[PDB]
Amino acid sequence: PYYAFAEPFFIHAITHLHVGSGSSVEEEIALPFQRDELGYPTIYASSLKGAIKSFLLKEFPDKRDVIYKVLGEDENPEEASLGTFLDAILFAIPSRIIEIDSAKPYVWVYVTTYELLKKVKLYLDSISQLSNASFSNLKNKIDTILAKEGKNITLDSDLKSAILNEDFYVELEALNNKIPSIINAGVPLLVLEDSIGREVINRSLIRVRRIRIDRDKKVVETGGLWSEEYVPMKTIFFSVLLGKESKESAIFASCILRNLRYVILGGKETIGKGIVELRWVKDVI
Amino acid sequence: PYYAFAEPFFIHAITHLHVGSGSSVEEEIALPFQRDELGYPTIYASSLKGAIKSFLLKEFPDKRDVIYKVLGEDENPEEASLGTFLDAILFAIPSRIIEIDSAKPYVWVYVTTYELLKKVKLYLDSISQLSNASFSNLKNKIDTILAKEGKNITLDSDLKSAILNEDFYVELEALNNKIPSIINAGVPLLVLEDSIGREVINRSLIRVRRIRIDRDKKVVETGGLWSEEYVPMKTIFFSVLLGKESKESAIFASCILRNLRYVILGGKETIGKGIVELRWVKDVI
Amino acid sequence: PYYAFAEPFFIHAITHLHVGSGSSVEEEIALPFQRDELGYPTIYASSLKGAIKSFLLKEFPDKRDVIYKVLGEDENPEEASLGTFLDAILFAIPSRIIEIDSAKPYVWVYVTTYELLKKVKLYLDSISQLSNASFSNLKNKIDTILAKEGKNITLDSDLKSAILNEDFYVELEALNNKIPSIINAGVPLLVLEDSIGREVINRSLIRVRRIRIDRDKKVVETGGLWSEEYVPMKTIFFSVLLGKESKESAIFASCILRNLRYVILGGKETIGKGIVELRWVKD
Amino acid sequence: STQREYVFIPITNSITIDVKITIGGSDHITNIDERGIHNVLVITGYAVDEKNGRLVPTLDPCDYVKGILVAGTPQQAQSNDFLTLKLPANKLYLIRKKGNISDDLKIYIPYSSPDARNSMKTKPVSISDDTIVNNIIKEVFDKIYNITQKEKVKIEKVKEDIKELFSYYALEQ
Amino acid sequence: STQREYVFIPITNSITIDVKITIGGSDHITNIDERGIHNVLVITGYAVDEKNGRLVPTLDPCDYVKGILVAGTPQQAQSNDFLTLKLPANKLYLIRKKGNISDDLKIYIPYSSPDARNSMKTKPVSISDDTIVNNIIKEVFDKIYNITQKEKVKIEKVKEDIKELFSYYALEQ
Amino acid sequence: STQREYVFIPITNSITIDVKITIGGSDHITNIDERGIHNVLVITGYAVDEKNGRLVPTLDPCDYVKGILVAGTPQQAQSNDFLTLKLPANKLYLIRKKGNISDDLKIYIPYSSPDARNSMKTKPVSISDDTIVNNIIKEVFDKIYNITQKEKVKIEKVKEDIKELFSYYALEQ
Amino acid sequence: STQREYVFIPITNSITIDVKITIGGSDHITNIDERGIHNVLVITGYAVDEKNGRLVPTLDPCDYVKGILVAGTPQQAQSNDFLTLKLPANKLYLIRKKGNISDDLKIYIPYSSPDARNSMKTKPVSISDDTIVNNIIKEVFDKIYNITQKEKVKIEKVKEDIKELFSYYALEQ
Amino acid sequence: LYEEDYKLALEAFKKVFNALTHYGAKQAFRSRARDLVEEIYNSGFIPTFFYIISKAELNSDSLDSLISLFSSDNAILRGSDENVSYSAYLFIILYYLIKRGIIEQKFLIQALRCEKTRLDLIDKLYNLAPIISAKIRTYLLAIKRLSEALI
Repeated sequence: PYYAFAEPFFIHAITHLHVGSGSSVEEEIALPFQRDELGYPTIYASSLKGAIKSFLLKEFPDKRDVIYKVLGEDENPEEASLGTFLDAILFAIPSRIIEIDSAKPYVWVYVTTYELLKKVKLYLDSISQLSNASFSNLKNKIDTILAKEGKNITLDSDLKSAILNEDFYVELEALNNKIPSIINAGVPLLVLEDSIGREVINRSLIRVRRIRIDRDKKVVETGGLWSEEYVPMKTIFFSVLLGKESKESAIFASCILRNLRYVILGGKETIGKGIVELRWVKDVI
Repeated sequence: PYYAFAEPFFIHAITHLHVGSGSSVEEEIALPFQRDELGYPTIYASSLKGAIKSFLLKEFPDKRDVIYKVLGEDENPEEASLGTFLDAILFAIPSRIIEIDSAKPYVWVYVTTYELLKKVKLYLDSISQLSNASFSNLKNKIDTILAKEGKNITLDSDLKSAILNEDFYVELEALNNKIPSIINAGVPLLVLEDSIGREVINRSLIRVRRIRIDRDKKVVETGGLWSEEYVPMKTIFFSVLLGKESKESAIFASCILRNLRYVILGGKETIGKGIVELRWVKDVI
Repeated sequence: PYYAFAEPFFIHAITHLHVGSGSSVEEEIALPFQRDELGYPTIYASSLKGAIKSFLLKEFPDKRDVIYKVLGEDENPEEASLGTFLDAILFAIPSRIIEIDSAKPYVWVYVTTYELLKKVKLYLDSISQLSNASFSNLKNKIDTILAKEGKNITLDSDLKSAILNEDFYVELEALNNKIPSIINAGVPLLVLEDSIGREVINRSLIRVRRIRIDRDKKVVETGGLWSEEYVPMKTIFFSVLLGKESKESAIFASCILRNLRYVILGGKETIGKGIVELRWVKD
Repeated sequence: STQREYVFIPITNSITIDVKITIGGSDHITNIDERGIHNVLVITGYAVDEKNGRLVPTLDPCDYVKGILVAGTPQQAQSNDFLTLKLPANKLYLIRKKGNISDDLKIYIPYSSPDARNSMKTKPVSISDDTIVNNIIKEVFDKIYNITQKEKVKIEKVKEDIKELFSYYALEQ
Repeated sequence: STQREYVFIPITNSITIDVKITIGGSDHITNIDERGIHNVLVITGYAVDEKNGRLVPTLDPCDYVKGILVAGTPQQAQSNDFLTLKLPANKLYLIRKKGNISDDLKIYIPYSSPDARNSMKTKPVSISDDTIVNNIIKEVFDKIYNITQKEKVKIEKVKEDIKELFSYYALEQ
Repeated sequence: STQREYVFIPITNSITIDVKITIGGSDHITNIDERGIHNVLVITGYAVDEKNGRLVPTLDPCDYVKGILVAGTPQQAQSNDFLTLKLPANKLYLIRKKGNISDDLKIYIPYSSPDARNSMKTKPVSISDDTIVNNIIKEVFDKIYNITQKEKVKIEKVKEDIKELFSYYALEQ
Repeated sequence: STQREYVFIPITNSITIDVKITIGGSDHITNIDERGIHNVLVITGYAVDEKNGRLVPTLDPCDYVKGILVAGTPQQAQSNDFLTLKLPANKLYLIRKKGNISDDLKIYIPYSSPDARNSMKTKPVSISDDTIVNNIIKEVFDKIYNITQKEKVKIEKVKEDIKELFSYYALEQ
Repeated sequence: LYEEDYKLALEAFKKVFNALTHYGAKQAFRSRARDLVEEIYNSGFIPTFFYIISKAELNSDSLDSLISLFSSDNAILRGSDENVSYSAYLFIILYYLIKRGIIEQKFLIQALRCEKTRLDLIDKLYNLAPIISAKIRTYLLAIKRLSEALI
């Protein structure tokens, strides 16, 4: 196998999360979110790797060599890194719901689309060949959902209709009499047609005006006003951590990745953004 | 037959890929993608060959002599390689779409231009003579598409109007609504005129600001900031693998080239760039 | 007799080409192309003949004696070859065009200078009214074009202005009203002033860096970095094959040269850098 | 177990009488699904011997024979003249891999012996003479896939793909 | 005259008593010429039945058996379990060629019928465990090539070369 | 159904009486597409008599006969002297190619037994004196060309290309 | 044959006599080559013991001991309290590799049974207190590598790499 | 073709390094240098120009605290945040535009003097945007590399 270990994980936003794209002047917002190729939020694996590596380097100040061997040196790289992060795909975004046709009161709900699922399936198909690992449970869950393309569906309920993010009516169907869903949060997961899902997911992001106040006259500074975009808390991204055969790769996959639960992604880490929970697919599915 | 076997294949990007340009050209991007003679992104077959060979020397550790024969010895060469790689032509790039009057909308579509199709037809016609391999299907389909040269067309689907990559309104003609998929995917193929196609394709590329951060003080290290160009997921390149009669070429064309499905191209693979899938044309037509 | 008949042909690049010359220039490239006297990319006749002879020996192994007679013999080379190739001279190179005008969309264009066309006319005048094959129309076209030397001329177009290779503004002007195209690829030709034309051309060439990676730790080996220079795809060269009267020269021209579209020129063929389509000026 | 049998497609006079059970049940590896044929099997290292057309085992990787994989049996009594074997159905060398493969399969192959009297000089020959194409669509492609003329007025597709795909190396001896 | 026979090289013992003509003539195509084992033969689509080591025809081009060609004839207590084949000697798949060869040939390869009541899953086997390398040198490379242990001084080199040159696929069934 | 009777193109005035049916099939290979003539068949190793002009040949390959290839069935009392033969339509020396051909044709060639008296001496016949080419347009460039004088207004184009391109060989006897 | 014993490097004192001699193996695997130490072994899933410290086998992959591998054998017919094992040397967790090794080794590990009385809770320990690193120089590094002070003048170049190259998990109990 | 642009930068620039002092909107200029360039060709010239003039303080202060550069000396351009440190950049681009005859002074000087002709000044820049973008490229990369090295 090309890779020794292949660890898919879910990234769960504890607080809100902000990984910046860097600003342009065709922008509409001063600090936008890293975007997919098809226009969904994403976490570039450069951000993932840098954040997680910074975390590990001070959380495990004794496995330093194992981290530098799997996640690459910092001072004088005389060798590639055996570890590989894939780009975090948006798996599901929390969405407000006003559920007609249900006495089961949900305030929010998880929303995903078929395109995001296709992307997760591509990740799983590729890393299935390039490694000894297999994810037949996850792969078959994803496949049985994807078989239902063309119609909006719900997984952990029987809503039959809803109003998402205050504007978008949907008419759902039930998946094969309660197909057990990937995540476990007692809240339904809806899989929308990507046309609708695009707008729903756009309405699910958080835009926030911030300002800057002069330090001695309690009035706004000139230019100190801007907007800013977050991905909500309770948002789920799907990534994979791939490693190439080595001694240090085994110590990494067996000692370090078993003590990684909470890490700090993104920026704005003083507004309390970017606390996040990594949940490994192997021990949660 | 100058060539014993002719293996045209597609290169479906699985993640975003980054094959870097070698050039003293001062560009805007610090690390641009490789460009063909029309400024479109391409993969120099130097890079194809190096990567595919480095992969094969590991996937098949027993057949290293067959590989060293078809792709050349490494450190002390006595002979010319028997296999040739053609440069990878861009064939289709994904672009976000907004449609006006559909039945079930799309959110992204495949974009190709007529110049790329002409380069592909050049490859096919050139290789139909240096081999016994007559690709009637590809050639006739691409000829029917090239008949409509100079008019944006949707190959199969019925769109008639679109907004590609959030900026470019385009009118569209059905080819005839009577032509199969060039590749059996679920997304329509837009063959654009070349002037608008250039802009659309440049919009589909992914420029990415990246930084380096002082581990001590979580602030950008001086100098640690650069931009970096990627090609999106689901991008399709086109290339051909060609070999001469060797009896190491019959093996290569029958054992090695039937177990290549996923390879890592380009660089930036520690951050997930490069995973790609090969789709041998003889199969996918 | 003694070069009775001749065959001029176009060398159309199907892939990039790299006919190498060692490190034979003072540029920053380490593996440059074969250069003309004017620093333009050329294909020596030695290379062209050697490649074509090798290809023909492979793909016509029964005609080995005819091919030996026309192009030479390995041993017993005491029998002069009755066929010869001239140096292939750059006739037109594709260039990226950002056009401002004409309402017609173009993204690449063919580009020449007047030095190139001068050498092409030199090759062409030295054949027609001397040999007997008659294709005077091409020579008349090249003379009509050479009339306007000293100003960026567009050919078969309505452009009037363009950015060439993302870096050069040029102001064009049609020739008289209209003229048959010298190439048959339906793309405009531009003949440029010999000074801006060569900047455009030397920006149309592909100059890549290349790397040898340490096979285990996936890094570049020390000093495993160099540069190469490819003539771009769709480039056109021009050469002539001159035949001395003989019988097996007729066999050459009949059985062989009438089934030569594609051959492999130059080197770096595993990169795919040699495929070429030969178009004879006989259609 | 699933029991398939390999028939091959030379222009020669051998395909006429090979098999009895075209399907029997509902089993077939090679399929024809509006994209032409699928899961064509290639057997490298062998060559067709038109004189009693079968696969003569040479040791030439450059030699190969292509053909159809169908569920059946040799004449209900033969395989005293065939080479039979059962593989995990992934060790195969299939062309246009589209559909299903049951992860285990046993194949009967028309087979002959080397019989070292002549040098086994093999020469490539591809399908031409499209009336041979016609009566081979008649011979095997009617009976084995009786969807023939039933899902395609585009017969021409599965007509041209034969000349496109079914190459082989005969012995010409 | 030109009548060779191929002897597989596993890390099991179906090794010595397979032939009794060591040379018969004075030549061997696979000739140890004091600069490596040259003209080794590679057969594709075949694996060794390690129990009673013999080549079994699979249909996997990824399955190959490597061994040497020697001048001889098999043992004359045998010869219904060998593929007596006559080849134009370019059809061979030789590796590490040193000279050119007889330009026509007659080869006897140790055969074994597929045993089609089972699935033929195959595994690659290298050659290590030098306790096999020793009695490889002895049981074949001294008998067939008396030149060894008699003239050579880099017996260690040809040891390393069979260790890094002879690999094969075994049925393991 | 279609078959083409090669009709030589000399400046010599014997093309007057050699054809009865003008159309034959529905396809015409030798084209007049406002850029020149097309697919004019050249005949190597042949010549033409200057008395009773037909393709009485040499065998020397430096001698060639240009001529039109167009469908015809001459007189039903000849073609036993206008040589009947069948071609795979890929062995044809065709200058000014612009299409793909049926890979199958029937060619009838004016040709008879050369002589038994004199040795055949050769000379290349060229064209001049535009009135000759005008007579060429008169003779069969309407008799069988049902296209001339209606759309191809570039009559001078055909004039010049015929008068300058068509060189052939003859005996001058 | 060659044998090495995994002599560890703690900050405590159990490393005076962990050997018989500096003799017995092929050579010292762990080298000291004027850049610092090279080829340090790292035993995972083991913890140094409070007193008479040896390798207690926990099952925690986050526990490790870093030690030097030297050519020798332990304490005159001991090793009822050692782990002895032959290893292909591609299974050795070696940090700071510089050269290459025997590709086969006999390794002695000072080892105890876990003593399942107290909860094996271990603590990460680092080599500090230069009055300990000088002790480790004199008592073991000087002896086993007299190359110290008989090759160089810079022993501080390894007094630092002792700080940065040997951390370990002690049982703390 | 472009070999005096490197000479033009010295007496066009004239100061965007030293008298841009306080290192905030002095060093920030490099963001102009890199980003705008990638902005000017990925997104176009006119979007970047609209952005630049947005940050302009075009009253007379950021209309003469720059047209004074045509004539006299180094202009310490403190002012405020990058609006005078931004109108020097408008000056840079227009200086290239005047010294290379893409637009003349008699129009430019007249275009920035009525607020009736600013609009068609920009409307004319819009038509010259392809040519302008092509031509300034090296002249801009010049000061971008100047910034990398010196600024």
